[PDB]
Amino acid sequence: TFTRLQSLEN
Amino acid sequence: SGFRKMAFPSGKVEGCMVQVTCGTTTLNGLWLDDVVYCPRAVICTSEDMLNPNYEDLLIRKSNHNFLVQAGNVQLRVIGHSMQNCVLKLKVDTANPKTPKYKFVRIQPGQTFSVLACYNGSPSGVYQCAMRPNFTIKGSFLNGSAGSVGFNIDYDCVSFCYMHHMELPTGVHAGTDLEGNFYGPFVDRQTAQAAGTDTTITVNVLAWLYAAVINGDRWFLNRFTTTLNDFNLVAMKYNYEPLTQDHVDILGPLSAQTGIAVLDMCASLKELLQNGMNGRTILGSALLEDEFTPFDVVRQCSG
Amino acid sequence: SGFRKMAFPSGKVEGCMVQVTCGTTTLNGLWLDDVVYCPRAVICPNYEDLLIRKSNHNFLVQAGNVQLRVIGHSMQNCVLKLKVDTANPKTPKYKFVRIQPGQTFSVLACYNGSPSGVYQCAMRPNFTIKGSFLNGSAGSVGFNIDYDCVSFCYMHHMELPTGVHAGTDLEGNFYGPFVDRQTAQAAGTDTTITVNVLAWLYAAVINGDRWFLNRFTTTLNDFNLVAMKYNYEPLTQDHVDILGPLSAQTGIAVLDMCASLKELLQNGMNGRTILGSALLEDEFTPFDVVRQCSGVTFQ
Ligand code: NA
Ligand code: NA
Repeated sequence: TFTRLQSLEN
Repeated sequence: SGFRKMAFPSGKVEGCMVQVTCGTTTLNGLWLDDVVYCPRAVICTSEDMLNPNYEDLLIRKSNHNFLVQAGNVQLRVIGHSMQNCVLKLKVDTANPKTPKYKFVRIQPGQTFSVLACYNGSPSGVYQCAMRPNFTIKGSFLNGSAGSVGFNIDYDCVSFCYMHHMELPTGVHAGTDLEGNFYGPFVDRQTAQAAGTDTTITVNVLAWLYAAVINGDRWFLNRFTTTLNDFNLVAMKYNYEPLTQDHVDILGPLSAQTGIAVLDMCASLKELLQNGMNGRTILGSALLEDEFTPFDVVRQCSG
Repeated sequence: SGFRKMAFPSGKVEGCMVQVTCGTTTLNGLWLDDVVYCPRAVICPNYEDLLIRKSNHNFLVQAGNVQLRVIGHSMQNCVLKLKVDTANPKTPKYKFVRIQPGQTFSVLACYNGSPSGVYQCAMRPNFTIKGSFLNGSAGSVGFNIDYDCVSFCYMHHMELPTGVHAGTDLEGNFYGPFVDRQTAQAAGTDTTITVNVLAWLYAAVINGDRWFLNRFTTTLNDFNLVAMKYNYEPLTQDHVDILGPLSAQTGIAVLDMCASLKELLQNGMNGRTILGSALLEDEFTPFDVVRQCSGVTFQ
């Protein structure tokens, strides 16, 4: 986990 | 008069926002002069985000592995380097919209405006504060990394925050524009927890002064307190301790209103000890702590 | 995640703000194409027999250091229109709109023609806005962005004795029962924007705040009868429809949420908070919640 680097995939 | 959670106009920052893609990963970059700044997380392999070795990943990239788009224009990357947790992409074109700017590392309790962006385009602007636990309570979705926080008190844009990540409680962590994280956090998806947050006492007091300036007086009392007695009450409520520096900073507001700082502290003590009695202050039923003494003066400057 | 009072990005508007000075009065103007819009009070009783006596060189319009040549002037309701010899090269795609009570918009507060701050407002049901304005802020503008189009909906004029604010649309029609004269004016009883409260309860659920949900469901007539008693705006079938997207995305029907809101009205918050607020928030529209919780972007 619930620890997210908030980039976007695809 | 009136009192609102006011952000700085975002235009000077909108003109700097670009989209950065490396491989399958996209986020926002900040295009200032001939350098695009963005979180180095963009070079992660979308598979190893628990323990990426960013130095190893970066040396395996070529300039042509980075896709930077400013509107319809694609910018040519001609070099790349890493400063702490921020990647610096040298491009062959200086941003003609670059404002006067500086990078500043702020202290907990300081406020700033956030321009939340996705795919290099702005979604909205709101006001935030660096929490005592070095998180910010933002509004961010996947793709928002690289959004920045800033102040523009004069003509100079002060960049103080670049967004990287969301923690399990839904608060957010990021770096200054030199890539140093605020707080003990790292740009890895390993489990991380924010420490217990506390209320920014000096900001609450500034906001109480803002309320008096706007005509509120119901929460005033005839009492004064010592700094140590107040601090004993404050810690009982998870409030930050008040220092003599804070008392000095509150000077101008105490002078403008004629209410001594420790007299207002006694008001705060009574509000903590006895609650708010279903009443409101400046339209809020809880004590607000994301306006600084400087914010109050600026918004209540006649 | 998270939920903030979010304004639209203000860059498209900042490029239109100019300083307008006539005599000793200085306020803000909005430079769009080759016309500058500003409150007709910059001329100060009897506005026509004061504008006719003005030449074009009575109006000092300044964009930064650049002086704009005024080649004509005209009045529309409570706004003054100054024709200049150059179209603003930064003019965005825009239109003028008149908004309804309950709808929200971003205010760009300006002084001496210079943008100073931006914040998100709601048109109160009594046609005031609860703004933050100081002297010299007249001519500040409120707006929304739909896709790539700027919708100008408000121009600021004055502050009422109670500290709330009044203004016009960009066609000079005042919102509410007000006039642009130095006379004491009252507003009329304000009410709570029920549809926005429901939208904000949906935002709370989207962010995992859900203690207030209850098993019950009410009807629009049962709810409106109780809502009226507490100075809450009635809820129409139109308000129910625009909440649809949030109702579907959360599995909570509007009338279900209304039962929650009806209990919050009659029973209070029991010392708890919702999205970090201890009172019911009513300055988020349903679309406001969608654009923020789905990351809608503008250009
Ligand atoms: Na006191
Ligand atoms: Na219910």
